[PDB]
Amino acid sequence: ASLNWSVIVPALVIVLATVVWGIGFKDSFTNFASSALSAVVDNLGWAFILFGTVFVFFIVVIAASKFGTIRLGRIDEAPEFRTVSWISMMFAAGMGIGLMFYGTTEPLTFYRNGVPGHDEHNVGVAMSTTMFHWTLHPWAIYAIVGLAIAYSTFRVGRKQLLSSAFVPLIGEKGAEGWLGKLIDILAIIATVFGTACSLGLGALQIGAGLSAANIIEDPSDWTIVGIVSVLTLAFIFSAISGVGKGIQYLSNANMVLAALLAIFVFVVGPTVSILNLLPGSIGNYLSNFFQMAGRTAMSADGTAGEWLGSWTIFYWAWWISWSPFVGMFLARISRGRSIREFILGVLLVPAGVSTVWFSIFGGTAIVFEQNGESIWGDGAAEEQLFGLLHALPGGQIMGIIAMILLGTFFITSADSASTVMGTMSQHGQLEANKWVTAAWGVATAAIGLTLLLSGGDNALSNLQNVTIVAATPFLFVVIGLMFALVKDLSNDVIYLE
Amino acid sequence: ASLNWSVIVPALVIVLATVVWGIGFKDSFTNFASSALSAVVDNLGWAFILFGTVFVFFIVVIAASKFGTIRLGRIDEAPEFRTVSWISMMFAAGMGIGLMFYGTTEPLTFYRNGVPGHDEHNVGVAMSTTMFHWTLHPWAIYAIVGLAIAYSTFRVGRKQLLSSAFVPLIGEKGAEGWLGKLIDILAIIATVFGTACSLGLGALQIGAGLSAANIIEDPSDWTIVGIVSVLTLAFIFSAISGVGKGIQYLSNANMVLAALLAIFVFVVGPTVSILNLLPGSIGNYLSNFFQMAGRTAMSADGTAGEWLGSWTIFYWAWWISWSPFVGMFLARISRGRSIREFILGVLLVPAGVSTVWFSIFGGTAIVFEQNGESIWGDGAAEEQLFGLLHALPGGQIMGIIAMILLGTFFITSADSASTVMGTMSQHGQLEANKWVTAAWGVATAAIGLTLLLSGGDNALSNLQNVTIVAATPFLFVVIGLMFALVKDLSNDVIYLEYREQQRFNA
Amino acid sequence: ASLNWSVIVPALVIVLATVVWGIGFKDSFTNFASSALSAVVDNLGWAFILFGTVFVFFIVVIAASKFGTIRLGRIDEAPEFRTVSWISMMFAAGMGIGLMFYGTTEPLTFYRNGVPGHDEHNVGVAMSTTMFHWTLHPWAIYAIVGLAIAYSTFRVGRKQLLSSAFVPLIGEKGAEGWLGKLIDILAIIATVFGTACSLGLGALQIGAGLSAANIIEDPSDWTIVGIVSVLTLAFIFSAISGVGKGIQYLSNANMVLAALLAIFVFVVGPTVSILNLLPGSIGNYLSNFFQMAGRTAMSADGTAGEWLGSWTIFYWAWWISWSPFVGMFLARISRGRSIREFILGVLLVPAGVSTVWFSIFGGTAIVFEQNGESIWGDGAAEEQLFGLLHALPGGQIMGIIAMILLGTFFITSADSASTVMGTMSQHGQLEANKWVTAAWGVATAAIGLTLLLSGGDNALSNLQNVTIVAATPFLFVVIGLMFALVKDLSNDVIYLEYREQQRFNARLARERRVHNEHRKRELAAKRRRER
Ligand SMILES: CCCCCCCCCCCCCCCCCC(=O)O[C@@H](COC(=O)CCCCCCCCCCCCCCC)COP(=O)(O)OC[C@H](O)CO
Ligand SMILES: CCCCCCCCCCCCCCCCCC(=O)O[C@@H](COC(=O)CCCCCCCCCCCCCCC)COP(=O)(O)OC[C@H](O)CO
Ligand SMILES: CCCCCCCCCCCCCCCCCC(=O)O[C@@H](COC(=O)CCCCCCCCCCCCCCC)COP(=O)(O)OC[C@H](O)CO
Ligand SMILES: CCCCCCCCCCCCCCCCCC(=O)O[C@@H](COC(=O)CCCCCCCCCCCCCCC)COP(=O)(O)OC[C@H](O)CO
Ligand SMILES: CCCCCCCCCCCCCCCCCC(=O)O[C@@H](COC(=O)CCCCCCCCCCCCCCC)COP(=O)(O)OC[C@H](O)CO
Ligand SMILES: CCCCCCCCCCCCCCCCCC(=O)O[C@@H](COC(=O)CCCCCCCCCCCCCCC)COP(=O)(O)OC[C@H](O)CO
Ligand SMILES: CCCCCCCCCCCCCCCCCC(=O)O[C@@H](COC(=O)CCCCCCCCCCCCCCC)COP(=O)(O)OC[C@H](O)CO
Ligand SMILES: CCCCCCCCCCCCCCCCCC(=O)O[C@@H](COC(=O)CCCCCCCCCCCCCCC)COP(=O)(O)OC[C@H](O)CO
Ligand SMILES: OC[C@H]1O[C@H](O[C@H]2[C@H](O)[C@@H](O)[C@H](OCCCCCC3CCCCC3)O[C@@H]2CO)[C@H](O)[C@@H](O)[C@@H]1O
Ligand SMILES: [Cl-]
Ligand SMILES: [Cl-]
Ligand SMILES: [Cl-]
Ligand SMILES: [Cl-]
Ligand SMILES: [Cl-]
Repeated sequence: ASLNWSVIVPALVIVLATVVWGIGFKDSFTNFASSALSAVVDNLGWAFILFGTVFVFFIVVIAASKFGTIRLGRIDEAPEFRTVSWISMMFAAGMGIGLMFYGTTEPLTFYRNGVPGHDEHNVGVAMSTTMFHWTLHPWAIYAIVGLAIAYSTFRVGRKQLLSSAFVPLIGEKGAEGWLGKLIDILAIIATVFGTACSLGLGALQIGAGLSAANIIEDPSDWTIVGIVSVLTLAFIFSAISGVGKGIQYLSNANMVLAALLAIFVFVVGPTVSILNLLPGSIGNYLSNFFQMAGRTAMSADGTAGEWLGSWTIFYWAWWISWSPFVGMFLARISRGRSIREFILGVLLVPAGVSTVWFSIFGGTAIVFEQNGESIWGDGAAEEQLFGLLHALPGGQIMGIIAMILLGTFFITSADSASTVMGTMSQHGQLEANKWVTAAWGVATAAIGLTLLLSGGDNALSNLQNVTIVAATPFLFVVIGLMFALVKDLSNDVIYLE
Repeated sequence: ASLNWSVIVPALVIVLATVVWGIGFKDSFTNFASSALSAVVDNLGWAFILFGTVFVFFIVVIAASKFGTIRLGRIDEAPEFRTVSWISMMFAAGMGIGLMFYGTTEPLTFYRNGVPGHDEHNVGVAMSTTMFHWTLHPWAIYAIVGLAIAYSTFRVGRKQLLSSAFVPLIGEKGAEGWLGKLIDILAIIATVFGTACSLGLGALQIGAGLSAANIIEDPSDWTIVGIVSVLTLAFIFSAISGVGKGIQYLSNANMVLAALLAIFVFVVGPTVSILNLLPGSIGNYLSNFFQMAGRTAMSADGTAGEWLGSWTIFYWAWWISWSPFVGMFLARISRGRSIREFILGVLLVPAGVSTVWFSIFGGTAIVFEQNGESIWGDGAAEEQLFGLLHALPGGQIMGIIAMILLGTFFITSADSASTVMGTMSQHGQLEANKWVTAAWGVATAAIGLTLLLSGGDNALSNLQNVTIVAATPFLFVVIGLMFALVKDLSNDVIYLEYREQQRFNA
Repeated sequence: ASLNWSVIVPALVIVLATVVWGIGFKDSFTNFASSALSAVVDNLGWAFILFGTVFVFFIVVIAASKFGTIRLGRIDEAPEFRTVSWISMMFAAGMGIGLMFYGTTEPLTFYRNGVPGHDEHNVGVAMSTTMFHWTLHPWAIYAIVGLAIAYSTFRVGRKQLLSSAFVPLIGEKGAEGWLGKLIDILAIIATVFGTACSLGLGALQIGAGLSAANIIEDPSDWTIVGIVSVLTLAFIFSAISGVGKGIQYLSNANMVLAALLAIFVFVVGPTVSILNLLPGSIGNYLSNFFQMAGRTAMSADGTAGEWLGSWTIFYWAWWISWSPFVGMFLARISRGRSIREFILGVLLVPAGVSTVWFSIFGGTAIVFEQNGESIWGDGAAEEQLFGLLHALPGGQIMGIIAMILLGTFFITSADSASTVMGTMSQHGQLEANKWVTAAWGVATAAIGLTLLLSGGDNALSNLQNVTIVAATPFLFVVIGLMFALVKDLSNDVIYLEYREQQRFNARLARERRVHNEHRKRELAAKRRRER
């Protein structure tokens, strides 16, 4: 068994130490997450924001340049999968818990309260601000990490390790040293917290649906611990892959379920209004793109700092911490692809899905607010989806299917994250071990479950703050990854000819 | 000649079926017009607004691509005219009744009343919202229908028919079958209504111009029909005596008269303020482009849908319905041009016209408002050009001139458009029959009049509601054209030659 | 090479006359200046605004076009300076008295007062409206003139003269003719007034700065004169010892001082507020670029006119008149560069320095407003920097290196500008006469002085109105350059050969295709009904 302990030890130490400090000393850890938060959002907020937009310029430039004609693998190697399966796999890429949690909440919030530098009840700014958090910006980050890997791996022939994409800068000798193995630590850690966050929101939201439907009175810690345990244990099993039910038949299910949800709302809901929001969202997104990118704590006369720390800066941090996972995943399905094909696919396909989704769920929630039938309730994110569903014919049933799609996501995403996390802790092995995979998943579900307990009534608040913290170091890794990718792409063979 | 009665008849039925319904049962017609207008604007407005902007994106990307080097004709062919003569013909294409009618009215209305999403009395928004309706958007559609007809006619030797452009998707068999014919019929229907709308506006506007010159008490019904009838007959004269002699000669009048109005107002009006609106309009239009693109019934907190229906969605439908004609015209003058050079020319050249024309008329109207000398009057579009004219030295004369210009425009527009309808009904014959041509000119002017009459006090509202309803089926044609055109260009030999030299070397 | 007296005299007369009109009849000069301002802003205001943005597009299109592969010199000639030294000389270039004077004041002013079409206290608009006046728009102008001069001199091998750039429209006999000289004359007149503006600005600021350090409280003309005199003398004793030597070591102090000034206020002031304004500036700039570009006197319901002639248009005018100098400076340092390289550097680099400079100072000056610690004093630009500095731990010491800088900048600017004028009055001669250099230098300082004196209590308003009236003619020269520049690059050997190989290849391609097509028609004819 090839297990790089120099990276697995410090990684697992940070994880478990965070669990002790969380489950044991509630007040202590919940206070730490709130002051480190302010520390980062006030002193490094300008970096998350400035470079987040640089990632977008950089990535489409790389595509416009000659490096785009280059392929990922041997010279003039054909794509592994046929286009239609590459594209369809970038859908399950787009879909997920985040869109289940914020689909209704985010657009609804921005419409009601308004957004820094605009007044309340502005549909366009609501839709555009949402698109902004879920389209080009996150996937630019996913393309950077994904490319750096896919190139360092298929083309140049290195190990599928984040530290191997840093060779052009740190030398073949760095990746093997401590720095390369530090990169792999922060990679796994970021993935843990970035994934845990997802698991938290997932459980936090299902427990709410258990109350919406009256299967439960009101959720308690013993309920969230109940959900997380069933889903975690459901993961431990499926992690040790069987035959009949596989990780890629859950994606299929995820799809049909997600599709059933979306279609349902779309049809029974206000249809042409959702249709209006398609051009509506896109027009306004492009219209406000640079304004939104210019927003800082200095915006709206020194006022926007807090709104930022609860939305934009949270998402960026989250997107960063989640990059190793999504990046590696995007590499593993894009071998044989050209660098220009790869980027255009990453930036446009997932954006299609998120657009349609927020137009449906965000759209309906806003169409309710305009007709004096607010689904807002007591203003608790977790509840809002079920609020929207129960407001429509047959909405009773669809609320339960919603609970399942969430549980299957919990497990579907638990596998993917764990696998990659293992690959990164085994010197870059392709098919990781089912006993480290399952091990990482457990600690990932543990971390997540913790941030909900420590938080308590500020669980969502606590879930976010901690993410922004664990993602800060890795932010610079992704930044340097631009240079290491530029040096590599320059030292290529075709490009020299 | 070779008449395609299978096409002509179903197209001639609906038209006459409309004149009888409208001139026979005013109320039953106006009740259907206003009813359907609502179903289309409410259920399909998203479509006009989403694809209206997809068109602009599409046609620009096409030009940016390898397909751009291809030529509208045989390999390495070259243009028949100098590019200067090409530009001049596109300049003169940018003019017409629509500019006359809406040149003063539009940017004024937006300034007085304000625009959904904005405060009233906003100059930049008034102009940018106008540009939006009269530049890139309409010509992106003309370009799309032009490039399809040209590439089909000059690059592949198919008939100069719209259905021929759908060969890559429908096949040779299909383009001779029903689907192919349906496409040709919707083309002719869209052309007659989209043109009748032009003739209608013109008739209304000239009738209103008779009153401002005090040559009549009131634009009454037995006067509008008298205007249409006289101009219609003058079209017959110009039609039998060779359509060629008329169009080219009247265009001369058109450009001479038009140039006079424009320079008169430019020199006698607030010259400097008009000049400021040049970079003014361009800067704002670029600034607010995507903002305007994204506007729908959901915009402005869910309140903007009605404005949309009276403006944006109106124009889109109108540009769409007119596309077969102005596209066939764009093809017939653009052979041997490169696809890329063609796309840029069609977008930019007309834009400059509208841009200048609106800065002169709209800009002057706005300056009047600002200085407590509003020209708005009773708030009726047709009266407002004459409003602005009579507010100037010598304007009483120029008001007569603008009447003649509207008359010529009426005739050159019916000439041009009727020719294309000939071609579309004679299996793609370039020179139509002077009888099949004149036949269309009458049916068209008759529909123009049937729209005005059936309306009553709201002729304009009726003239816009029917146009939107009519143009609705053909919006989907133009959408599929995109898919058709890309399939063709992908099969083209020269471009297949470059992805052939890029798969070998690389 | 001989002095071109036919070009020298007419310029020196226009200048000397102005100095007379101003210092002789303060009340006849001020009037004409103020009446001509109106005439220009009202009638040509649209042209500055339209073409100011046209310049930006034009130069971006050139760089993107095939023209951008052409090298400014012999075919595949290597650059005189290395890539890293050239860039640095563009950093140092972008820093001037303009940055010192307006650095604090401009965004502060926009934040407090707002700009047409917006309300006060808009941080984004404050920063964006500033980027507009100090980034792409002026350096496009510079890039254009620099290119026309670099390509004309280094590639075609002509005289280093603006009249040369018009050879492809006017001819070698046109450039030697009256119009050609007229161009050079206007290029001189434009430069002296443009530099004079920068020199006046310097005096007003270094003057207010003596009264802020409480070193002088005799606020009068005998003091402003006392500054333009000492510094002018300093100019005459630097262009006499060797202008080529001073410009170097004198400039290297100009940067460390600028760097101490910058780093100081960045470290002591609201550091993470400033960092915040970096992406806040760039983003808001991109966001409002066209909205700003569309701002005319019909904007804000026919109201923006007044604000326009004090900010946007005065800057456009200022950048135009200063272009013969800046562009020539750029040409001379850019030899061996590709047109694209050059354009991409002239644009992107000075933008970096302006963006950071305005974030540090202007940003600091806005954070104070938000905290009720408002600087502004009596609302005077000339004082605001020193004001800002004083409210900082060290504002007294650093509020004096600012004094030095302004003087040092005064000298460096006068030296650089005077050289270009010499070359421009000596048939494109690189190293120009010593007494003819100091001559223009003195005369240029005389105008700046005059502008301030004829001005009175409103010295700026006068200093600006003139800079605008003296730039007007040269706006048409810069427009003409677009046409000249295109004619020239179109007849460049390397481009002609390229467009020639495109034809041959298409022709060659067509032969291969059309024949193969002929063969298939035969091969099909045999297989079918036949075989
Ligand atoms: C509204 C929605 C968003 C749309 C955003 C898209 C708009 C941007 C489009 C920009 C297209 C530019 C043209 C693309 C082709 C460029 C080809 C190119 O220059 O490649 C260079 C490579 O360029 C880069 O990778 C660096 C640039 C990356 C992007 C930086 C963006 C910074 C963003 C800051 C804000 C934006 C403004 C500044 C843009 C520069 C070549 O480098 P080299 O070979 O000289 O390097 C040798 C190496 O040093 C050897 O070791
Ligand atoms: C909604 C519209 C849908 C349209 C669907 C159209 C379907 C057909 C699209 C094309 C299919 C065939 C693709 C291959 C042929 C065309 C493309 C091609 O091969 O030509 C190249 C040439 O294309 C171009 O020159 C376009 C350059 C502009 C790209 C700018 C990047 C995007 C930034 C957007 C804003 C930028 C604005 C900057 C200035 C304001 C494109 O590659 P490249 O530009 O990445 O490479 C450059 C060089 O040739 C090879 O390295
Ligand atoms: C008015 C609206 C503005 C936004 C929308 C603009 C309209 C859309 C235009 C999109 C299509 C543009 C297509 C341009 C293709 C030009 C290609 C060409 O012919 O010249 C060369 C390509 O030209 C270039 O290299 C890029 C031009 C220089 C960089 C771009 C201009 C400077 C921009 C600086 C920023 C200033 C503007 C910022 C905001 C726009 C050929 O490419 P290459 O094979 O030499 O490229 C190799 C590459 O350099 C290395 O891989
Ligand atoms: C200040 C904002 C930025 C400026 C605006 C964007 C500027 C984009 C400039 C794009 C490059 C223009 C090059 C000019 C031609 C010089 C000679 C030349 O090099 O020819 C090339 C120039 O050819 C082009 O790239 C044509 C690009 C067409 C872009 C169309 C933009 C139209 C926008 C219209 C907007 C109208 C708005 C209305 C109000 C103004 C041919 O090569 P290619 O690039 O076609 O090759 C690519 C590929 O290998 C084969 O396709
Ligand atoms: C009508 C435009 C209104 C918008 C605002 C414009 C304000 C200025 C108007 C200037 C003319 C606008 C464009 C009018 C159509 C094109 C006119 C043109 O450019 O010349 C045409 C000739 O135009 C005319 O004879 C009638 C209109 C004349 C207006 C332009 C020429 C004016 C000549 C005197 C100008 C006086 C001032 C300058 C004197 C040097 C065509 O010449 P051609 O032989 O190349 O054309 C071949 C084509 O197939 C013919 O159909
Ligand atoms: C073809 C359609 C439009 C397309 C674009 C065409 C553009 C063609 C080029 C036009 C360039 C004109 C640039 C100068 C402005 C012209 C208008 C003008 O000068 O002011 C007008 C208006 O004049 C005024 O109201 C007063 C202006 C006073 C200007 C005084 C300037 C001289 C001041 C003396 C000192 C100058 C010192 C200069 C030192 C360099 C005078 O026009 P008008 O007399 O023909 O008509 C008057 C009005 O429209 C109707 O009665
Ligand atoms: C705007 C209102 C008044 C109208 C004024 C006139 C301007 C509008 C009309 C514009 C029509 C032409 C637009 C450009 C079309 C070029 C498209 C093209 O053909 O691609 C070529 C790209 O290359 C070029 O043709 C470039 C043009 C050659 C000269 C280059 C000049 C560049 C100058 C750029 C300055 C732009 C400044 C504007 C900025 C706002 C390569 O194909 P080709 O057919 O030219 O092949 C070459 C030859 O024909 C045989 O093969
Ligand atoms: C949103 C951006 C849109 C950009 C515009 C499209 C970009 C270009 C896309 C690439 C090429 C498009 C044209 C070809 C697409 C399909 C591939 C192809 O080559 O077409 C053939 C293969 O096409 C296909 O396999 C399926 C494509 C369907 C055919 C095209 C449909 C056009 C859609 C029009 C929508 C109008 C809606 C009307 C509703 C009443 C068609 O021949 P067929 O005999 O096989 O017929 C197709 C099928 O059997 C019919 O059932
Ligand atoms: O060569 C003729 C060929 O025609 C067939 O195509 C049919 C098939 O039904 C079908 O493949 C084809 O439609 C495919 C694309 C449909 C686009 C129709 C557009 C019409 C205009 C409005 C936009 C849409 O329509 C044709 C007519 O019904 C099939 O391609 C073959 O069976 C046959 O060989
Ligand atoms: Cl390759
Ligand atoms: Cl061809
Ligand atoms: Cl405005
Ligand atoms: Cl809105
Ligand atoms: Cl702001």
